[PDB]
Amino acid sequence: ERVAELAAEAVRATDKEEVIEIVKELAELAKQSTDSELVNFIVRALAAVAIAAQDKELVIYIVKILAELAKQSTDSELVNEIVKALAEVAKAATDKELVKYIVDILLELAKQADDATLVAKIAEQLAEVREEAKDKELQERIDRVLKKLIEITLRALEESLRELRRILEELKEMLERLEKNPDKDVIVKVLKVIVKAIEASVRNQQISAANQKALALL
Amino acid sequence: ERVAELAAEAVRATDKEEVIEIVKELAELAKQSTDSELVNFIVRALAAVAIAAQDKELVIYIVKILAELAKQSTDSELVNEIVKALAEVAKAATDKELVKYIVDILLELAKQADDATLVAKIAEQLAEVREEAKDKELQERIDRVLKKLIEITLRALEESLRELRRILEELKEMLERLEKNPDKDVIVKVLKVIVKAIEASVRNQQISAANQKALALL
Amino acid sequence: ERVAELAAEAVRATDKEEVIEIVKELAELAKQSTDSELVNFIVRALAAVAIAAQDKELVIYIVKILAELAKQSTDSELVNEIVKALAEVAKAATDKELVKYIVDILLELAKQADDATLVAKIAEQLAEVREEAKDKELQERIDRVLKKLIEITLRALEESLRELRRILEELKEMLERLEKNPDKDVIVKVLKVIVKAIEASVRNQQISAANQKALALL
Repeated sequence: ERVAELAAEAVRATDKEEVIEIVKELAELAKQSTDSELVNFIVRALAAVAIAAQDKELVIYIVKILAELAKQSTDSELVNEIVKALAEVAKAATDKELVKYIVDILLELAKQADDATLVAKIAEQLAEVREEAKDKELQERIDRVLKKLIEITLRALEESLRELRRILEELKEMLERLEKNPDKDVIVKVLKVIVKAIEASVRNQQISAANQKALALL
Repeated sequence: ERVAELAAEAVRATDKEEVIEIVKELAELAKQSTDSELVNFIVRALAAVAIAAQDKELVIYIVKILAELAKQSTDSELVNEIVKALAEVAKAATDKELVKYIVDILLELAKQADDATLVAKIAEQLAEVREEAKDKELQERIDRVLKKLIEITLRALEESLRELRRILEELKEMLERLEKNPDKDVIVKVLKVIVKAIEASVRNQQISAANQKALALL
Repeated sequence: ERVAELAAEAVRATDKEEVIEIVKELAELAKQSTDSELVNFIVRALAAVAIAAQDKELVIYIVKILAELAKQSTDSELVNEIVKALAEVAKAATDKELVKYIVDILLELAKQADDATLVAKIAEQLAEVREEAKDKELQERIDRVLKKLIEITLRALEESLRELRRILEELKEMLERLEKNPDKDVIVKVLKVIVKAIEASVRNQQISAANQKALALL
């Protein structure tokens, strides 16, 4: 495909202006494209271009593009692979300020993400960066961001409990209606609220587990 | 009101004997008073008296009074505001031994508190003290108390699980009764136990989340 | 009994060859024995023999035997007491390499154990060893194993959530069957799945709590 040929042109890497032209329309092709498999191949190729080559302006522009794809995307599987791409670029970086900018980008991605499971995966990639990072001050900056991500999952767990106590209260009031009249219609109504309580409880335990994972990564 | 006029007399702070007379009947007015809003204004005013002025005997007596109000109180919202008052007095303290006594008081408040959510809020105020405390040995004493509070929430989470497994067993035995006879009365009985299981599960997840918060504060 | 007389022969401890003969058939008596109370007395006596006496070959053989009993045993209460026996031998050890071998054995016991609650108890005994161990490098090895045990409970919590989301989906599809026909038979079928969802939720909260305990032990 044209995307496959455009990836072959990036292998040459003759000039920075050439690469900038490629990564431009590679981002435009990734935008407004439904196939996530295609976007994932574009994401891995763009990350390889940023991992290789030189110039921070090229790497920053690739990082900005990858972040933009994650902001627009509603697929957590694609945003995760983008986060993994940003983590791999930071691991193979010779400038502390470059990884500082990438980590702060991943921090902003987690603030926007509604899924607490995604904040846990961002915290895992940030923990993997810190393991191989060496050099303190940089690692201490990672731990500061990791503690910010744990604060995100904590607030998300608080909202999930409040939603769980509210549905629980509706369940106690719907059970209050059942005591007065033991009709069939009141039973299936309590059954619906019980299912809604189970679903809200499962969601709360998923966000609870994502918080515990972020705690272990610290 | 007389409480408002008594707070104005404390603004003068001419003599320690004057202040002791004020904080005495301010504590007596707070005791046997139903309005928590009034007690909260008394608590904030007493904390401002302890934050200002001098002499540890005055501050210790104010701390003892605030602790006594929290022991008697059954309102977690009021006990929390009292804990926040004890934390603010400790943050603006020039004697390490004074904050050591205040922290050990907050530790004793958490041991008495039945609510694991309150132990988490006490751990948050203790964590806020340690952040601005500086000077090691003091911070290491805070972390020792913080680990004691985590042990409190762990034991509370164990009791909640045992209560959850017991209700679960009643649910499995009540479901065992339903298989024999699928009557209406046996259905609404299982429905009652399911609601009791949901309620016990929600309580267990609240105490679980309070434990995770105490873990993050460490 | 012969086991009680064999324990009396170990009190003498005249020769290493004598003790090796005793601990041999003490292990053979413990194997293929249904009474756990008897095995527990054999386990405590063998641990006292390893805690006392000398020679690592004797202690290693006793440790191997205790580990073998835990691998075969399906009783978590017995495996726990065996883990406590391995922890007590390591606490009263004058060779760092001996406790390193015992800790790595306890690590292998936790990998085999299906119960996440048992991995939490192994982590508690490993935490107790580190508290009294002194000498860094050894403690850092304990923390590395403790972080491995937390990874075990995390993966166990992930499997429990996936099992919980699957049963939840069956619950949502069984509730989908109830909307079409509000028969009695479809109600008791949803009631069965609700009970299975409650049971799976309780199991997930037990493994969740075991993970939080391992986090606090770190």
